[PDB]
Amino acid sequence: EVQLLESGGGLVQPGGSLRLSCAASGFTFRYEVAAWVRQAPGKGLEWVSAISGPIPKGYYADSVKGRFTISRDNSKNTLYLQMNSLRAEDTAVYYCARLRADLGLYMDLWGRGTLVTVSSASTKGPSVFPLAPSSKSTSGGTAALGCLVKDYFPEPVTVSWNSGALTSGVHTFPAVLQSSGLYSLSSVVTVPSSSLGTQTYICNVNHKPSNTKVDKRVEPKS
Amino acid sequence: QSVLTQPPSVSAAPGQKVTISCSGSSSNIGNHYVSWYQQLPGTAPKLLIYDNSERTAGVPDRFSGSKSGTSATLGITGLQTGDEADYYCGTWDELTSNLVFGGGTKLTVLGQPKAAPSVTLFPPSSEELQANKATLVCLISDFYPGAVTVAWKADSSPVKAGVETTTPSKQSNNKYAASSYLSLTPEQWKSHRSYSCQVTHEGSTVEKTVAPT
Repeated sequence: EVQLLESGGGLVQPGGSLRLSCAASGFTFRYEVAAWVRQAPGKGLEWVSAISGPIPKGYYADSVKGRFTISRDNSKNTLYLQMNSLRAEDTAVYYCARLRADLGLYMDLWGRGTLVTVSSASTKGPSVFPLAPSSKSTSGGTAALGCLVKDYFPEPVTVSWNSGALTSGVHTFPAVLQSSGLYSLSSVVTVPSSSLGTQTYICNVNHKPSNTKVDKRVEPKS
Repeated sequence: QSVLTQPPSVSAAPGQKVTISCSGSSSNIGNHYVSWYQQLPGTAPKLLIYDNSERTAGVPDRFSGSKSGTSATLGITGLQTGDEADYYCGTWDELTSNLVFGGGTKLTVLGQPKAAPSVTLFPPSSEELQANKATLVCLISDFYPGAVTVAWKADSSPVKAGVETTTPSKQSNNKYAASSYLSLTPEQWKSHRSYSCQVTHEGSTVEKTVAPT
């Protein structure tokens, strides 16, 4: 009987501009104090902006003052955030919320959220490096060895061992999204301690968007 | 953000009880009312608690708020698996003139045994050092619950710059995985005796170390 829906988020370049919306339904936003809060992926919530009273008046965090402008259209019952001179660090999901007061302040209604991505990353191909198995090569336990897949865009990438043959041990870890805007992942395979100087392990990596196939040898240190 | 301090994770079995601490200063929690927000995976935060201990409509008495001096607590009794969320405290800071938040707490309702992480740490490849680059790779597998803290050491010294850590994710066997990347110069790599990857899971640390040969 009351909800908020944001839109307008997506991909923009550093130094770029972008305008988010937040339509209210089931209540008149106009007579309410409204706010923007944001979440950098896998991190907390940062308060960004708030719009109150009948003038109205806008309040901002110092991390955005002079770059961001909050407004509302009483006719479309919608709240806006205008974002200028955007930075990589402005990358985050953006929520609009209803702010109320009793003894203290609280946000009693949140919207669905929307992703904003600020990066330069072009469709780049990866650098593949071998992850040689520890020379410690202990009789008890067994040998972990892998392949590093460094600095690519966008997802995804494909990783196999001996052109499909070897799937006994394979763990291919979800990728990290770097502050650079590039992706990296690694694939490790746990294989027998013995038959290491005999067995020839090739990891086979393909990135479609860049058009990049690479095969990398993985032998221990000398 | 993270003006307010929370634990990164807590866990107990279904039916059992837990509390989440929220630690601030004289200029926020000290003089201002704390609110508690629940965020289920892929959803919007929901107001549970406001003015320290006022529950919103539908929220049951087993969700309890309290505040003393410069700290606040969220008590959850009768844990159901539907409680599995990230939980945030929030208030006003009269030092920075900001609405402020804690860093959040991942709640896990235990459905399997506590499983500590397997850590494999790889040094820079011979190849990557030719390119005038250096990456150490910390592979983190088979932990439940799915919350770890990762701290890198240069010798014994804390390393801050050049760290990228993934969020934990679900392996096919229902346990969690994560990875961590430290970027160095080859001069940094070759000019320290050892670098270490330190993974804290439920208050106990798993450490892996490597050295330039």
